[PDB]
Amino acid sequence: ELESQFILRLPPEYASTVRRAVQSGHVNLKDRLTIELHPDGRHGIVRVDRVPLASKLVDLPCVMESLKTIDKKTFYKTADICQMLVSTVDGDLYPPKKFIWNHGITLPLKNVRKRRFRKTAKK
Amino acid sequence: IIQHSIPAVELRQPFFPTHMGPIKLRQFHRPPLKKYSFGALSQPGPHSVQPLLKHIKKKAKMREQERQASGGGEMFFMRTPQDLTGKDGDLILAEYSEENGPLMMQVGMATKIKNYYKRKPGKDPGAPDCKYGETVYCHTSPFLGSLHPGQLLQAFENNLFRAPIYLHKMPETDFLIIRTRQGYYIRELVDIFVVGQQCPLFEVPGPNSKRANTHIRDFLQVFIYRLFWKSKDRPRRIRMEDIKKAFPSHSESSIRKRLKLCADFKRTGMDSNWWVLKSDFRLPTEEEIRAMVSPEQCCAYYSMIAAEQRLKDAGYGEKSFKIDDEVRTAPWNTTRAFIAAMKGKCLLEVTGVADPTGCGEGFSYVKIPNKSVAEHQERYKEECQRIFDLQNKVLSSTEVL
Amino acid sequence: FESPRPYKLTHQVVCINNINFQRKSVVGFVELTIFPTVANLNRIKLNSKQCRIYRVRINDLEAAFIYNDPTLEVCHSESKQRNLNYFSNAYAAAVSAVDPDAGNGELCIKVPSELWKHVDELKVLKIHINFSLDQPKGGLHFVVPSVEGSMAERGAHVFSCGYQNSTRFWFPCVDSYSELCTWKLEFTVDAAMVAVSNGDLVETVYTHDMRKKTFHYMLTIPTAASNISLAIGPFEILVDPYMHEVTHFCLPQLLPLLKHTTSYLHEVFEFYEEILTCRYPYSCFKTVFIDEAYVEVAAYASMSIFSTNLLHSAMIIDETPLTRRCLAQSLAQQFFGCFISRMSWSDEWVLKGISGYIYGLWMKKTFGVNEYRHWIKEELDKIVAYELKTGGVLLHPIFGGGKEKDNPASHLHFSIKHPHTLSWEYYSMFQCKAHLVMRLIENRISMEFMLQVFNKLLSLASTASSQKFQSHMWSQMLVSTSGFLKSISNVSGKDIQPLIKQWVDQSGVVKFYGSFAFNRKRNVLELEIKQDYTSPGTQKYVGPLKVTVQELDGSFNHTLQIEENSLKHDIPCHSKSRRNKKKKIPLMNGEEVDMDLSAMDADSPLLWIRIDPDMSVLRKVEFEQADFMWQYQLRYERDVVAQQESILALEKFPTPASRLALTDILEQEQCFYRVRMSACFCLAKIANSMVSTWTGPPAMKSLFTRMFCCKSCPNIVKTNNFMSFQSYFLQKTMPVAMALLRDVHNLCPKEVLTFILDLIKYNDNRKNKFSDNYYRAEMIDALANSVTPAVSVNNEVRTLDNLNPDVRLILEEITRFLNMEKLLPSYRHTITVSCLRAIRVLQKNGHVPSDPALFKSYAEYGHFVDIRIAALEAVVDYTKVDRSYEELQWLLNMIQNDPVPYVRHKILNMLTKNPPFTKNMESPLCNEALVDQLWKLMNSGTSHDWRLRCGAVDLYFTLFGLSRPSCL
Repeated sequence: ELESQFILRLPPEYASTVRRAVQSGHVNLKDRLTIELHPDGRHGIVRVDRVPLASKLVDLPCVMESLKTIDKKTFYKTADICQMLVSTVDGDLYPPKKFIWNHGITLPLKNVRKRRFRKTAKK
Repeated sequence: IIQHSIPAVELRQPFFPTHMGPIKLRQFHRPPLKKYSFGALSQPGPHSVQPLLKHIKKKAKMREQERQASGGGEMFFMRTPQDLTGKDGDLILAEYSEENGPLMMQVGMATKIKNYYKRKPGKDPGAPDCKYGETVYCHTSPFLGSLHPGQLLQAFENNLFRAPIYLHKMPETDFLIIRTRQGYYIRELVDIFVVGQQCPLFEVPGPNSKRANTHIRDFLQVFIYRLFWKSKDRPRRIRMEDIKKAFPSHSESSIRKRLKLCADFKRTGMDSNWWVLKSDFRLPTEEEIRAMVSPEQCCAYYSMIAAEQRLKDAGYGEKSFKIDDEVRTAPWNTTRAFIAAMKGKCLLEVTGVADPTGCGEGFSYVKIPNKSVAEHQERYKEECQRIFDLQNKVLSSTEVL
Repeated sequence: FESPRPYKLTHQVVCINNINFQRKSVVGFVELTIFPTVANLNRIKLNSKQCRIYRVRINDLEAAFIYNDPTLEVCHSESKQRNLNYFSNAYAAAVSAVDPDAGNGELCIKVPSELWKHVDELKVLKIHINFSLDQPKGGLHFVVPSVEGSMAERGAHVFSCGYQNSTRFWFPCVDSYSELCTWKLEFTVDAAMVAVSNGDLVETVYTHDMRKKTFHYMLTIPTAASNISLAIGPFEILVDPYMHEVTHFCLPQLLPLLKHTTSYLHEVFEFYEEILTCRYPYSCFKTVFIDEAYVEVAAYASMSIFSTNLLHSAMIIDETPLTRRCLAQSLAQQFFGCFISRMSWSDEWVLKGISGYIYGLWMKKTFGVNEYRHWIKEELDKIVAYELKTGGVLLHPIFGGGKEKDNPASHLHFSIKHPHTLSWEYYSMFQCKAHLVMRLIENRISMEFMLQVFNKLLSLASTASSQKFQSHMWSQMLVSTSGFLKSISNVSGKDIQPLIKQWVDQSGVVKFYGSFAFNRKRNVLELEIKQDYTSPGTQKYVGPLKVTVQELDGSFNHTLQIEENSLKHDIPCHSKSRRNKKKKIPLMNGEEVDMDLSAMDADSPLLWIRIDPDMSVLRKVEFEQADFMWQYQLRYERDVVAQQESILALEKFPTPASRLALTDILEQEQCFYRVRMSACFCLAKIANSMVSTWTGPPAMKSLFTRMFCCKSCPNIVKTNNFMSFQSYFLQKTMPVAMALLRDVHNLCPKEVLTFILDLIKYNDNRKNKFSDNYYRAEMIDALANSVTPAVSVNNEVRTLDNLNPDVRLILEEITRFLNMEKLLPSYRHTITVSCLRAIRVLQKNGHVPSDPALFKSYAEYGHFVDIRIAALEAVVDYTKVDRSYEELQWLLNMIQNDPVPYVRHKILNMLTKNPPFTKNMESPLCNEALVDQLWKLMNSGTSHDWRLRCGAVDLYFTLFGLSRPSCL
């Protein structure tokens, strides 16, 4: 089956802690970072050192490709990425259009939906 | 010379899907996160997200040891579906600025980076070094606009398309999550490329064209042959039900056409019957099957049926494809416009409605004739150069908006 | 796998000193770095010729000295067995013994017992030899302008031409191939005169600070001895601008020609690494131009050294192929004279295979894919013609080891273990079969897989190169036939060992009596044709292949073949192509547009027969169709192959005027160039068949009418008709075939005569930017093809009529052009060459009398090669038909005595192609003493080069081959 990949966005202090954990390479990151998805498929809880952060699965506007390499010249495409799980420090952990993300991840692709996407003419 | 991975060249599933529904065509290259029915991650609650650092170093060591044991040089490693995973090796992200490109690579296909540089006049000490790609010194520009002296321009290169790429930094909050049935995986990644408008090198067919109808027939012929190679019975045999499950949009009579030359029908007293391979038919070998259908031909067909679904969703029936503005933006119209303009048969609209950015930062691939005639081609070059330089400035800028 | 050759070797150093221009000699010392293999390796053998050694030394110990030359004559000078077979066998065994590929001796320094106990201790030594090349009499060249006072300084150059293993003849080494070493090379040069060899400019300032310079070229890249050569004297031009390190060396006052010539080279390197996916696997590439060549091609390591005839300086259009054509060979063989390397002479053919095939691939994607296919057809022309002249050209893996022969291909001479037995006809056809067998490997295996194979080859080689000499683990650059085959089958194991044993290991050309039959001639049997073949002398039976047929407007029908060749076969039948007035074009081939019911179209649903249009099997296909089908194929076909073969088939028999019509129709479009040239010769033959059937006009004048408007051309076409190179070749060709047009009253081409004279009038000024040169040359050859044999009925040879009348006009024109090119001269005296051929053809009709003294005065020394070479062709035919003994004696004396190799090569080549004294037709009495001197020149005077006595072998092949010469 096709491997599923998506972007995980954290608050910067938690991103720095998890980044130091990834760069350290210790196994116990599997306890230090967990992801729980609710049955609605859009909300979740990302736990960093048992600290819950309320998370939202949003759809990225631009199609993104993740590619592998060995010699840094010929690249082999591994996956298509179009979704991002965004963790916030506030928000309902169990929540009872708003999942449409408007921006690129990179700096020049800000406001692509409103400024850099030609809109389809109906009829 | 592009050498794809072995599951890509072998036309394997699910890397090359056989049929895609209307939902799948709308979700083409945007796969939604879907729940499992079994496995570890089919269970509720939190799940462990495991590190990869020991696994990356071990695989890079082993592949280097396999290189040195036979006994150096260039070695091809993408032989299995397990070798195509994101769990190992050095990785990038590539974010396409186009919402729906005219040609797209599938999982498993290969592409190159060439570092196009134009030499400074007089004593050039050489091109600057980059982390990725191979330096190509060019006197004639491979794009619509011309390089400046001393300008380095990175670009993706394969048999499908040409498109400039721009190295940026991944944000400090963003990580790559690899999700399988068995667990969640995480890797650090810093290098992300912004990819501009494509310069297509392979022609996208039109709906129900002769080239498109030949491709569907040949891909059916490839899939039938590999079913015989998968069969372990002697003599080899397959079922009609297995082909219809992979090809629900084909009638059985169209499948009866492809099976009459190579197989003989043996009826059995059950609603499940076999096509037994003819004893005097030599089943074609693997590389002969490879020559029948290439990975590039599938992507051209995949681009057509996805865009045809988008036009039907927009209210355009089959009689529309004197031509509407959105129908001009179809990949069978843009690529035929560009390649003929690449071959010198015509010129391009460049300022026009088929601009994918919608704000003047891209090219409109619509044919205008070559028809005071040195000013006509100079104004084409001036309009090409302006937007090319503008696209270089915007997509490489680190300005925070 | 490994060499059966002991005493592995690593490094060698040359030091040329005291290179003379007056007594014309060279001195030098060599040092050698040897790891011996076994103890008691006492009589160590190296090999050279024409080398007086001054001293030998191993570590301040001058050890022993053995010096034979059995490369010279028979051990008894009057061995009366003066036939071929004994000499061939004896010479073969002799020079096999000269080879150190066995326990042998040419230079056997004996190891002393002191140094033998050192061998028992340490098998690592150095070898220091002082020696001096004399005047080199078969190894080198001292090109000297005959001035000797001052222009001997500025104007001379010095280099090494030679064959494969001519490094022997330059400085002593091994059997010079297949010994991986590295070299440091010290060069005592003039400060002006620049010397170029392999390797790199590693150490040179104004060197030794006294009066001269001294160059260090080090080749670190591990190669063999037959790549090394040193050209001394030219001028530097880096012709870099696109690839920065491309290095060129030419004589002064020849330099800006390179500025036109050298470029397009960058495109070639681009092409080659699109193939190979490496870089140019070296530091730099070096190219030397020279007024001489032992061989025009010659290509060595990082360096191709070849003639100053291939400049083609910007205005000289007809070397638009040739120059870069030969440049292509001088790159491709470069790589495989670089790295891939034969384990034996009996292992090579893959080398020249892949090299020539690669520049065939270049010829695809550089110019003329149709001219590519045309080139393939000429390859088959050469091969079929030669192996029906002669026996096969075989690619052994197989020895006659143990004094065994196993040589059906000994129709003249030895081949198995040796280069220096063969003919240039044989060696040329060896390369030609090399091209076409690689095309068969295309025919069984993907081009992409060919890229895969070659990349694996060069990956393993370049990996195995450029290291610290992995000891015992280094000979992977010997990439010969067996393991190469293994690597092929590792990429794709198919049934290519049948391909081998057909074509690599049965040197036979296959004709084809695929006999056309006609079923569905409203026949119950449906579309059937029989397969047939048998024709011995040189035959071969190849069975299972397929057959390519074009329908009316339909399928390329392809049909299997079998062995047991008394065969009848079918066609995958066309539809009922009926009501074909309505079925106008049901899709012939794409959107091609054609309509004729002109053929036998009651029941002819067929159009064209073909077997393997991509020219797989070495073929000479004989069959018959309806002539309508041939002519309609000439209306159009998508093969140049088909077009010129119907050109030949319709050159044989027919004359309708419809044939003429379709010929002219074929000539006036965009179809192909050389198609139209042979179409002109079609019109030549068929209008020569129009004697009683002069139905059409005086032909082809209308073609200059209807195709050529300068300013609408009021009845005469004159001016400035270039830049469209279709028309260039076409105007260059057509009036020759017009000068062929003859009908039997006196063959009377009088209108054509006067017309061609008028063509010679109306030549252009410098408005044509293209040096109106070859056009003159072929108008002159049209005059040479105004062959009028039958004027002198009784005695009119001898200034009698001041012989008459139009012959005299032709004489006026050729006299003019000879004196113009004495005054103007335009480009190689090419006009003068065509003139000399014309004057001989005038002697072959008895108008200017059969006197050689003109041609004799153009076979002299100080002219160009091409002049001299055409004069020698002429005087060879003179001694053929006329029975001049004395000039034959002169010819053989000059075969002995002249400095230029290539004239000796071509004298003997076309002397053997065009012989006098023809075997068992001996009126001019070779038996007297001519056999004696010829036997001498086989033995004596011919240790200069191999190929000169190889040509003498060809002489005794033709003249009295397999026997006593009927002397005693």
